[PDB]
Amino acid sequence: RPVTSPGQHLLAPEDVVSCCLDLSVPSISFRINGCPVQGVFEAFNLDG
Amino acid sequence: GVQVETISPGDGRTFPKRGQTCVVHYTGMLEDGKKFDSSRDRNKPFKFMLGKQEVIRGWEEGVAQMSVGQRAKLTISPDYAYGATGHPGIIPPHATLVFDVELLKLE
Amino acid sequence: LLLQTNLINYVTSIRPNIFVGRAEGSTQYGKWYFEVMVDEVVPFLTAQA
Repeated sequence: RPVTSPGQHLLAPEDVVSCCLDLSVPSISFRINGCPVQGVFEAFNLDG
Repeated sequence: GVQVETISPGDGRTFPKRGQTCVVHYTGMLEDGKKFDSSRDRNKPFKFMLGKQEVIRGWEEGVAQMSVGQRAKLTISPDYAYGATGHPGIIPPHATLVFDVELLKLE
Repeated sequence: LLLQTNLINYVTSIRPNIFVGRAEGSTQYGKWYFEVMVDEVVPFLTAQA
């Protein structure tokens, strides 16, 4: 599912991906090179 | 028509001009996700001169917007593409085409 | 109808030994953060991306 980030590009050298997990919501979020990634995973199962 | 989405950036300065040969690698997929063509499997880049009409309209216009070193995804409607007649055996009628095109150089 | 053949690259997954979850009465903190830095990528080592 395409997601919008500044300077979109397929992962390339010198790229830093920041992954954030909030089990409470539950939500998973991403940042690209310190820039927000405009998409989230939520409402996912917590079985494990 | 042609919808272009940049997978990887190019130089951003060089764009194909009419009468200029474009050398590309491409992988061809239908909108359902099935692959019907790839120049990389043959290991030989595909060369086509802009404005001759060797390739379909979708390729002409989409590569026109591309740049050297640029990798892009091109979505081409049947009207641009082979259309109702289709490409027998390969492409069904009224098939939208998705292409992963890397513009290696211009010559 | 017919079976289809194509060449595909192998893929492998690597994880750290960190396991975090949510449960009632759990001892585990909910919010977690990590990063991955890309040193080298070869876009087309094979025909497949």
